[PDB]
Amino acid sequence: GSVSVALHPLVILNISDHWIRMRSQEGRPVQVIGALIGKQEGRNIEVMNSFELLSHTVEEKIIIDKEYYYTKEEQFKQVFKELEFLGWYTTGGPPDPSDIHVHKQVCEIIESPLFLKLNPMTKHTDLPVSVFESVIDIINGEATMLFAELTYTLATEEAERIGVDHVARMTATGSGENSTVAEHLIAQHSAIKMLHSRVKLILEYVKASEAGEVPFNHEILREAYALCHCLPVLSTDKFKTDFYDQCNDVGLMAYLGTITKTCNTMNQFVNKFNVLYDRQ
Amino acid sequence: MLIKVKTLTGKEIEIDIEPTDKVERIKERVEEKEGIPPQQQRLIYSGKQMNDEKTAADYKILGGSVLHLVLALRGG
Amino acid sequence: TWELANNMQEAQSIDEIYKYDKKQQQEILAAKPWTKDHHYFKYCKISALALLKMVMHARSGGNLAVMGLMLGKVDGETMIIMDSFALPVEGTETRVNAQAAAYEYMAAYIENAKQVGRLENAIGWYHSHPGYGCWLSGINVSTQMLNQQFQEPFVAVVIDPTRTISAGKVNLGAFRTYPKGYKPIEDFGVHCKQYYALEVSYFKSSLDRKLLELLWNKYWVNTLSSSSLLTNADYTTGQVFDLSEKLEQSEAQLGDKLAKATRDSCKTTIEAIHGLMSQVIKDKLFNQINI
Repeated sequence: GSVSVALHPLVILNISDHWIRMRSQEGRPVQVIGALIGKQEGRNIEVMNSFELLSHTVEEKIIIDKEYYYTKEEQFKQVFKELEFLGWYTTGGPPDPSDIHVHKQVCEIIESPLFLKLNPMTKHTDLPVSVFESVIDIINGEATMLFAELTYTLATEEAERIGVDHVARMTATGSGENSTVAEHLIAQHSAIKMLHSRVKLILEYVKASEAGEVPFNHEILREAYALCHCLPVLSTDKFKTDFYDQCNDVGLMAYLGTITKTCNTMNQFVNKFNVLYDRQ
Repeated sequence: MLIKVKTLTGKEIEIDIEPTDKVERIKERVEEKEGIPPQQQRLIYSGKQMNDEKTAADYKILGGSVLHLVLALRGG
Repeated sequence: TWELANNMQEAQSIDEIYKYDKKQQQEILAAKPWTKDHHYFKYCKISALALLKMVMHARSGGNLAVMGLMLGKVDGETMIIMDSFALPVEGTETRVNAQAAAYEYMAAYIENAKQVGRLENAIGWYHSHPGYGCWLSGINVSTQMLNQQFQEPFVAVVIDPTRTISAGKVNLGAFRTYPKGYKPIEDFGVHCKQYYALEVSYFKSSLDRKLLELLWNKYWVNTLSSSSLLTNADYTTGQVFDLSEKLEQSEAQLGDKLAKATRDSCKTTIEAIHGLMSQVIKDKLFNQINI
């Protein structure tokens, strides 16, 4: 089915940085246009990096100029050798005909370009980005460029996970008055909700099989029974003793640490008291 | 005669050069004004490093195009 | 409602740091506060995007050594960096020389960024050390000498790709240097008196935070099966030891540091209680079903 798209957690950060930069510079958020670069291996397409392309406006329409891309194409060839043009990204919602018009000269530059959509105004659990492939229609007349939606993967190299965890541990939670609770108790809440959704789907399938909407597949129900019988995990005495020991240890570690915040407030109080009601 | 030099950090230099002056001469003057070492300047003119041997002969310019200076920066 | 605050368009000081106050930058540059005292900026804050770009450049270098620039600004006592930009330099894994290619590359890339809409300037440079820790060598010390003495706002960055890959944590090291004349541990090298170290911090925007949290959301199994405080025991014990040393120093001083000690203790206690809370939540969710 067409080509397999390999998306990396580096293009998205570039788009977000560009969007926030323009939003802060102009005050009123505007549309941003860039590019996508990577590798073509047979029927597989992978995206490595992304650099912005200058775009001009004429009347009300947007035009991608060729000279700036020509000058910038050989510039980054020095650092990245086996890197070639793939497509471009932009910010927006649904595919408007302006997208088709702007994609016309992209198809002129490269026969079959890819398309990336990032929607900062998303209110859904799905990935805000979307990958589209260009299709040329055969019907006579105005041959509109058709966007075929494909599947995007999350292929990553060795250093991606460690970097994202390192940056996401802090997130400057203690400077924006966002409360560390509102981060910790919320980050895993989404995972718990996802597990709830999966269990609900399994229960719905089991109920449908019981009623008779779906055929009696006498293989999935065995796995469902096995999953059912494995719910009370590790109800032994050793686990309970270890858990209680852990709880007591964390309680003591919190006591040593509350006892010093109280002491610091104590010190500040005596420092302020030694100036107001007592001379020197 | 009124050339401008802009560096990547923000320093702006205004220099006066006779059109038939040598490249070593212009480096010597710009080191006099700022304090560049005598042999460690890279000079860039319109996206092209100025060749030391090639003396400046035709400066058909009144402002606009500016030579940016950069220091040798290397590590090991 | 479930997330309460959410975000349509509102932000806070986290998103405010991404801007360019021309008048403020001009007046801090003109005033030159750090030219009067040696013990100026000690806090360096670098954005995520620059970090990943540096890491990918170092990895693409492989066993050899790479080298590139960085972009940002300075704000009061702190330094801000938010862009990485690689260079096409080659050489043996023990020495790299910037030929004319890099000289024609940095200016061209700066002009291209200015055409794009970028407004920041060069702030420093990053060099990858393949294996031999993170410390400035003699030639690095001389280069930093000349750079910080000619181009006063500057900072060097040294990372270790091999050790970062093997261990699992990054080896980011941000260094400024004491100028010549001011004279007033074998890991740091032999020029430990000439150069010193700085703390590192990171930031990300509201949009970046939302995107990172939503991307990391596809990690639920590890999220609810990690069982932290059992993997970072050594880190917490080291933190408590440093807490004890800081408390002793503060007590000696009383005979301020007490505020710093209180903040560190609060951070460690918050981490411990967060681990306990996650463990309790897991126990409630899994071990209290079907009797």
